[PDB]
Amino acid sequence: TFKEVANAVKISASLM
Amino acid sequence: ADQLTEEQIAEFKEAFSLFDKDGDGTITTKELGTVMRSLGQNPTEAELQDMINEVDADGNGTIDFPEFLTMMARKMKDTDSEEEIREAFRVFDKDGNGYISAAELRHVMTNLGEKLTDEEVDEMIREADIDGDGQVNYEEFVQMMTAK
Repeated sequence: TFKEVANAVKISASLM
Repeated sequence: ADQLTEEQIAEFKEAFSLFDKDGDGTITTKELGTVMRSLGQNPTEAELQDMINEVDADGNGTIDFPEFLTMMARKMKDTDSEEEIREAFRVFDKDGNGYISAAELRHVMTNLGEKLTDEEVDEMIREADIDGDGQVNYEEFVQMMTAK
């Protein structure tokens, strides 16, 4: 999903 | 008082359902390390054991519901704007030429633990495309963050 998934892919900003 | 926007409470448990394939609230340490691989990076299998190990307070072997955001907690000290935006944008757009590619989420989302073809992503890209062009520009996906 383009709308909801944003919070899913954005959780990679801590370790990366 | 109880609800402001159903997306920030209902769709959050919709986001957890994206990683946790078992539905019990636990994912393999192989997946979480794959967060880098969405950026077209390297999988941190051994290092996420260094994070699963510390977050598995209820010791699931895997990871539980409450201790999930704690790994993000350490680095969650003052978030950036466009840097945090690109950490989802170039991470999402496999090409990045004003439009986002169709077969990208089947590439990325598959890497995020849900193995599917462009077909399943097509409904995922259609949501970003009101004109049904099968690809995502800066303006449509942008809208998705002002409304995550």
